[PDB]
Amino acid sequence: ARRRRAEVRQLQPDLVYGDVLVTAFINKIMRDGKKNLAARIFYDACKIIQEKTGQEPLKVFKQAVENVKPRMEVRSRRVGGANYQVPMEVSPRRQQSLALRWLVQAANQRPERRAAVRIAHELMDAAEGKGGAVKKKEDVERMAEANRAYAHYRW
Amino acid sequence: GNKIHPIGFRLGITRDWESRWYAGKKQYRHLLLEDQRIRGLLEKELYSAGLARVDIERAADNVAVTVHVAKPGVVIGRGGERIRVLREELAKLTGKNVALNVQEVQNPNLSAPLVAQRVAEQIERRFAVRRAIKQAVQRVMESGAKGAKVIVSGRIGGAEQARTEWAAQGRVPLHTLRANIDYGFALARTTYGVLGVKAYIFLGEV
Amino acid sequence: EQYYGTGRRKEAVARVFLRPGNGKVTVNGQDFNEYFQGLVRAVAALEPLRAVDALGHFDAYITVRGGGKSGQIDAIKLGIARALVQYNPDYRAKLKPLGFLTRDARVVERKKYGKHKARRAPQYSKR
Amino acid sequence: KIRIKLRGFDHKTLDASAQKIVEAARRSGAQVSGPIPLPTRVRRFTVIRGPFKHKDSREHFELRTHNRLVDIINPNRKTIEQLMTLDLPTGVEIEIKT
Amino acid sequence: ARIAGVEIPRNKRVDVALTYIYGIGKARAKEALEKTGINPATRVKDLTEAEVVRLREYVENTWKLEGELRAEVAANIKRLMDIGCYRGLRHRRGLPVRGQRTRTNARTRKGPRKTVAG
Amino acid sequence: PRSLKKGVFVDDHLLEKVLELNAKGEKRLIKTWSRRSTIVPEMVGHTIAVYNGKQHVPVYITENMVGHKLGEFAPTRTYR
Amino acid sequence: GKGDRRTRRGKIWRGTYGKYRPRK
Amino acid sequence: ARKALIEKAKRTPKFKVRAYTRCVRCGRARSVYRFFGLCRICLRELAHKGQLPGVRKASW
RNA sequence: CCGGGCACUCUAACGGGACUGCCCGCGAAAGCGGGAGGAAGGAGGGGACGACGUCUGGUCAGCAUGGCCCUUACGGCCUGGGCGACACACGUGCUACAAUGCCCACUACAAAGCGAUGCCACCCGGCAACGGGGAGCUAAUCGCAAAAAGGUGGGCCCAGUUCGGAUUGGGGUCUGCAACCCGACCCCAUGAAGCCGGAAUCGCUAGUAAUCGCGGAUCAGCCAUGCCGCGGUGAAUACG
Ligand SMILES: [K+]
Ligand SMILES: [Mg+2]
Ligand SMILES: [Mg+2]
Ligand SMILES: [Mg+2]
Ligand SMILES: [Mg+2]
Ligand SMILES: [Mg+2]
Ligand SMILES: [Mg+2]
Ligand SMILES: [Mg+2]
Ligand SMILES: [Mg+2]
Ligand SMILES: [Mg+2]
Ligand SMILES: [Mg+2]
Ligand SMILES: [Mg+2]
Ligand SMILES: [Mg+2]
Ligand SMILES: [Mg+2]
Ligand SMILES: [Mg+2]
Ligand SMILES: [Mg+2]
Ligand SMILES: [Mg+2]
Ligand SMILES: [Mg+2]
Ligand SMILES: [Mg+2]
Ligand SMILES: [Mg+2]
Ligand SMILES: [Mg+2]
Ligand SMILES: [Mg+2]
Ligand SMILES: [Mg+2]
Ligand SMILES: [Mg+2]
Ligand SMILES: [Mg+2]
Ligand SMILES: [Mg+2]
Ligand SMILES: [Mg+2]
Ligand SMILES: [Mg+2]
Ligand SMILES: [Zn+2]
Repeated sequence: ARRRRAEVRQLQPDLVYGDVLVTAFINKIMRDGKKNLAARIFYDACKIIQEKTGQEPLKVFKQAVENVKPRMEVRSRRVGGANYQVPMEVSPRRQQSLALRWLVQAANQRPERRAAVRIAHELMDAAEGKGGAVKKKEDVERMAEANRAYAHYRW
Repeated sequence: GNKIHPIGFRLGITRDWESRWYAGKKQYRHLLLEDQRIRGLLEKELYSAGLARVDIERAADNVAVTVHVAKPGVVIGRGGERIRVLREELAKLTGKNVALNVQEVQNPNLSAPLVAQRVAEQIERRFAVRRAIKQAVQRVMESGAKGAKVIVSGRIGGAEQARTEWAAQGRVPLHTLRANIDYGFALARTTYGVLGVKAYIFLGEV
Repeated sequence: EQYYGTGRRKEAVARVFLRPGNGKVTVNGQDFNEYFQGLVRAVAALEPLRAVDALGHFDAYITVRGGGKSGQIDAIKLGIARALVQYNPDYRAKLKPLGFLTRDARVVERKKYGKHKARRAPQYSKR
Repeated sequence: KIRIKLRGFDHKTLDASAQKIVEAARRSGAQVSGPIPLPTRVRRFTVIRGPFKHKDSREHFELRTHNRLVDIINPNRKTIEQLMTLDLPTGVEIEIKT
Repeated sequence: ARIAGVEIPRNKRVDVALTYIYGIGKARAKEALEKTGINPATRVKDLTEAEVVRLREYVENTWKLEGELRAEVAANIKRLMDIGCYRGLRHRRGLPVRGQRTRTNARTRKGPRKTVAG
Repeated sequence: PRSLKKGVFVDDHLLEKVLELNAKGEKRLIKTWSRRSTIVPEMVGHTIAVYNGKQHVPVYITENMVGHKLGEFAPTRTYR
Repeated sequence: GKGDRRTRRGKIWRGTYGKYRPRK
Repeated sequence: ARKALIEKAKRTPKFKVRAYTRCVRCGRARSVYRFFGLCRICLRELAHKGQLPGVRKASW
């Protein structure tokens, strides 16, 4: 976006919990435009959250998403002819986007058989502070703040 | 690689089809070929008269061929035998046995086909091309004709290099759908090559 | 007695008839859950009623045809909204912020020459 | 009970001829049921612009055929007086059946 | 068990197991299990000795199988080559036989890609 | 995996020729441009010169060649 | 997938009918 | 469009399959529309000249 | 389906409708930001449309055409071959490498088109391609027709396999005078590479991308996975 500021899209709230974040996670699960399939996957994963945890799956979901959100990332910058890994903070929208994308991608890296089990296990492990998504957050917050010497290249 | 045909661009509004008749899919091509032969034989014989348009209408085995000529005295002949011979050839080519009509064109300098034909004749007589275009545009503009433009293609004056002389004045809004721009095209067959003559005449707004 | 709404979404129409009853819906002679229930967004078609929190004051007879069942669901939503507005105009001030009476004009964009699907330019390599 | 199927390429011409038939049949026949749209038959033609390769322009045209369904009820013997020879239009074909 | 050759499928559905016979696909496996009156859903280890004898009795001599099948295909190709036919020439050069192009892919008949200079 | 139809087609150009040869003997090379014709059993033993587009190749027909076309034994292209 | 002659999607892709895709 | 090939018009093409279609105007062999009997180029030209009734530019 | 009627849906002609008109803030103005009302606004979305000219751009092989050249052959007819040749290289695509999947059964919604030496309901034979019979349809009224992903149930249980259908053997159908070179399709058998792709590189900002099927032009048939259109489901992201 060069001329305008590219205002953010407003998603429809969830048909079950009424949360737009749930709908965004559905969309990140969606594949080839199959909305009903992704909804089946996520709601069956929520049915897996209960009977495995006494907590409501909405709380576990939100807490996992909060545990995956990175505080600082590292972007590349061309200075003096060289390329440096400059650390800088992360806007909340990018935090949410990276969190949901990492959750889906780490869930599909699990050895679980079907997708609902993968998403449910990833959500639970991320809510309790482990899994591939938390590893991604730790790696990003390691790369960033591992190159603190470039903090003056913030821009 | 631009500038599509204005007549075809305005066939919906401010321009009607020359052939206006209905025909099924099993008969459209045959009547179309017949109209093409009609226009072919017509434009080969009436060129000395200066025909600008040949309208063809069909209802049932009857064709109302209306030829718009600036000089009907040539197509009529002495006492009307020329139109008799033309209808004879018409009935010989097409066994439909149809009639024929002639319409005079007032101020032929307002019909772009005849303007282009005049410019092409002048080019064929070895006349100054730039002066020919300027004079033609002036004759068009000097009688109504809110806009005018005449274009002559390469080999201007018999030169070795192809050129394009512009020489236009008035208003020619080609992108305006309601422009009502009469368009005409003519050829000049010379000893050195082929000259394409295009004529745009703008009149009326709505 | 009876209140009618048309609604339309992505080339789909859904005649919505609201007659005061128990709260059960019929669509093309089938139950609301025998056409739906395999489509998660189906409940959204009943969102106008939840907008006024009636949910039991109107039986619905809906005749839907056109597009796919999702556009049909949204057309049912708009038809219920229109019939509910015709019932009482004061409901408009309650339905306009939710935009249930807003017509969704998103239509499949026409395919164009030179591309693959109306925008997908053919891949080139230049070498 | 007389089937009338009008067909043509111009909607203005077909509409004017249909209104002419309706007005010529009202004064001499019964209550005419008016014309029915009879949806258009569109046939398109895609043709490359240039005579050479130039594959991605294609400038397609269309040819549409419109139809009309006057279908006068009560074929009174006075109706055909003002009918069966009174017509301005040219590029319009008429189909008549019992 | 051992049916229609020295091959033994095991521990899966009987039709899928018979797919592991060289002369048998899914159609012939379904036909055999249908004419033999055997449930295709049962596993191999869940087959009766009588059912195995029945399937063996049917399949062993109802179509041509591994040994005779491979020998007959080799004999067909050998006959095409010995008569000097065009298909025999295509088999002789290791090229497509069924009218495909060779300026391009159809590499699966030519083996690996032997790149040269140019 | 090939077949044409019931009523196998054979070009009647050489069909009468081969039987006319059989009616009196075993005459030598015959020249035929009709490579589309199908081999019939009454041709076994003769030698047909099939035109491959440039020349006539002396295709000798044996017993195991029945059913094929003449062009299958007259290659048209040259490679290596 | 869509390239197997002996499947439903194969017949649908190749636009034909047969043993693996009847006409009811 | 060679003149000899305009022999396409033939009451005795010796076979039905050998009978193909050509453009009646310019003698073209390829891209010959069967509805008009013309090729694509003559189609575009005569459509621009308005000599094809009912033919209009498409846009939607 | 009949009686029955033009309310609704649809169909196709015309017309209305949005102009920063209104409100608030800013501003010299144009206009900008927000809001109300509205189906929709700040170009509502998409086409058609692409200036003086540039590339001595492309095509005399669509046609026209100056010049040059051939005229018992550089013209003309025919048979056959060739344009489909394969040690290799690249471009554009199609199908995949699977469980958000595959298969079987049942079942539910679309738009745009095509159809008389045509589309072919339906009945019978055939595993089938298809054949025989034969209704309707000058076609909003009959046919192509089944839409597919989808839903419901069941099977497969992570293995080059119920993934993937290349290759090849055999047996057939149809078009056509004729399928060897060199057609499509059906059936049995065969079961390849392929486990998400190096350097590098492409498309797309919303009903878009992605994915799913449907039709058409040319065409006897067809190598169409192409091209032009049609609708179904339907994202992610834009700090700058
Ligand atoms: K130039
Ligand atoms: Mg990761
Ligand atoms: Mg689409
Ligand atoms: Mg363009
Ligand atoms: Mg096997
Ligand atoms: Mg046979
Ligand atoms: Mg398969
Ligand atoms: Mg010529
Ligand atoms: Mg042909
Ligand atoms: Mg009305
Ligand atoms: Mg109305
Ligand atoms: Mg404009
Ligand atoms: Mg050059
Ligand atoms: Mg060049
Ligand atoms: Mg070629
Ligand atoms: Mg080849
Ligand atoms: Mg080589
Ligand atoms: Mg060599
Ligand atoms: Mg290249
Ligand atoms: Mg049967
Ligand atoms: Mg009806
Ligand atoms: Mg299941
Ligand atoms: Mg396998
Ligand atoms: Mg391998
Ligand atoms: Mg695997
Ligand atoms: Mg853009
Ligand atoms: Mg076809
Ligand atoms: Mg196709
Ligand atoms: Zn032409």
